[PDB]
Amino acid sequence: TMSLGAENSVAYSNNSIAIPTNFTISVTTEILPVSMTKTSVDCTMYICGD
Amino acid sequence: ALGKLQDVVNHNAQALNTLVKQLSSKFGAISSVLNDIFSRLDPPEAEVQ
Amino acid sequence: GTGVLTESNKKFLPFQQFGRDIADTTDAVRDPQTLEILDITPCSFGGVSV
Amino acid sequence: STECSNLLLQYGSFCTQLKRALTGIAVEQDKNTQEVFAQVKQIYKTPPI
Amino acid sequence: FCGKGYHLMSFPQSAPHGVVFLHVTYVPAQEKNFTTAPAICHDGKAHFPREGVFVSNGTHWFVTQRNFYEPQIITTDNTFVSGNCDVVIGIVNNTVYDP
Amino acid sequence: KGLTVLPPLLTDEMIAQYTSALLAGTITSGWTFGAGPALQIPFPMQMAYRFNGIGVTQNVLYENQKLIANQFNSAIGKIQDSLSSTPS
Ligand SMILES: *[C@@H]1O[C@H](CO)[C@@H](O[C@@H]2O[C@H](CO)[C@@H](O)[C@H](O)[C@H]2NC(C)=O)[C@H](O)[C@H]1NC(C)=O
Ligand SMILES: *[C@@H]1O[C@H](CO)[C@@H](O[C@@H]2O[C@H](CO)[C@@H](O)[C@H](O)[C@H]2NC(C)=O)[C@H](O)[C@H]1NC(C)=O
Ligand SMILES: *[C@@H]1O[C@H](CO)[C@@H](O[C@@H]2O[C@H](CO)[C@@H](O)[C@H](O)[C@H]2NC(C)=O)[C@H](O)[C@H]1NC(C)=O
Ligand SMILES: *[C@@H]1O[C@H](CO)[C@@H](O[C@@H]2O[C@H](CO)[C@@H](O)[C@H](O)[C@H]2NC(C)=O)[C@H](O)[C@H]1NC(C)=O
Ligand SMILES: *[C@@H]1O[C@H](CO)[C@@H](O)[C@H](O)[C@H]1NC(C)=O
Repeated sequence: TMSLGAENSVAYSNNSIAIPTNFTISVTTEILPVSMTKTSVDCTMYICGD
Repeated sequence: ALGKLQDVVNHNAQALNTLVKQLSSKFGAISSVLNDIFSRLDPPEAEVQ
Repeated sequence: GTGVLTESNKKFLPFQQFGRDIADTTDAVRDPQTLEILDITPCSFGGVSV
Repeated sequence: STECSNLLLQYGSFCTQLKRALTGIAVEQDKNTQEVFAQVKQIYKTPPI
Repeated sequence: FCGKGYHLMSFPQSAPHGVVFLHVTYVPAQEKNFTTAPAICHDGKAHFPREGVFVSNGTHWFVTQRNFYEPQIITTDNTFVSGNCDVVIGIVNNTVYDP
Repeated sequence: KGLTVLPPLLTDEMIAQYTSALLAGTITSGWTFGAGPALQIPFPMQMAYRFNGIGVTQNVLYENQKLIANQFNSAIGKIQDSLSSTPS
């Protein structure tokens, strides 16, 4: 049975906050298709040939 | 990493290969070759094939 | 068939007479009387755009 | 019917195209659910209070 | 939309039949616990942060920006006064410096 | 007749678990968990931050916290009643 994710319990209380003291510059990749192969079909040659 | 673009190329190439492969189908006729159909039958039944 | 008959470099086995492509149409043939193997290439064609 | 399957073999890879298209749709649905809901890799829980 | 994290900038790269975006994002890290309050009660008036949040390291109260820990002294320059101390739930007593 | 229905990869329980995780993250940590590590913040301070996002000062949220909480609870109850009472 696949695990959804690691279990994390957030330490919520009514008067406590968590403030970051540092940062990470993260570069991530996103690959998106833009175009396809442009195809032309000769209908007469495909169906009947010569 | 580059599965999306390769996937698109694969679908286009596979569609073209299937379209070329479909010429080898009789489609309920005696032969898949048109020249054989002319060379073997009279025009009333060759027209049907 | 309609095509251009050219020399070929395909090493046909002695039983083998003709050849078939993916579509199953004949692409090469062995001529009778002379037993040579002739490659069959479809004649030049293309789309005309004005 | 075995004879019907034998005659169906004359039509080529139509069955393969239909199965492949349906398989693509089937994996697409799981991918859609994964995109919508699996946007966190940590399973958070609320405090008991 | 433009990467995981707070988006800073992006770079386009050409790819065969496609585009690859290099998303440069800011990810917070090395977080620390602090005691927080909604407002600071000084002179019978409630002070709220203009742009930050009130934090305490245990003994002293400071105001810091929300996304980075940079504690600063609570003054009138970075807080605004709205009302008295009787309405806000959880207001704490601390001095507010005057420049 | 040859038709099969394939089960979804994610069951209803796991999808519910994912929604539970998202709700816990958005309640205990605000929007911090979506952009990085989940940073705890009190919910009346999270709501004040959200009020600042739409251009309303924090004092408006803090002074009227009880009224806003009552309005939110009433709205959630109305949502449940509306879903239970409407076929379409
Ligand atoms: C802020 O404090 C809380 C508790 O005061 C910390 O939460 C604990 O973290 C440890 C280690 O991950 C767990 O074993 C405990 O179960 C947590 N307690 C609770 C109540 O959740 C939290 O880690 C602290 N934050 C930081 C950044 O140190
Ligand atoms: C914030 O994090 C960076 C790393 O992302 C810390 O930089 C490192 O500092 C140590 C010692 O100061 C060096 O040995 C490493 O080589 C540094 N790494 C890089 C990538 O420069 C930085 O010190 C941290 N700042 C604070 C205040 O904790
Ligand atoms: C909370 O932070 C403040 C300021 O950073 C600390 O106050 C300083 O503490 C150092 C070290 O003890 C002293 O040398 C300074 O004189 C203090 N400044 C003032 C204005 O008092 C304070 O000690 C920190 N509290 C805790 C519990 O860490
Ligand atoms: C913050 O300061 C105010 C005023 O200095 C405190 O309010 C007083 O509290 C005492 C004890 O509860 C009462 O006897 C007084 O009548 C209150 N005065 C007013 C004007 O309300 C308040 O208790 C302090 N809060 C904290 C947490 O120290
Ligand atoms: C936080 O909760 C504790 C008990 O759970 C309570 O004594 C305290 O007054 C609360 N503070 C605020 C600001 O709600």
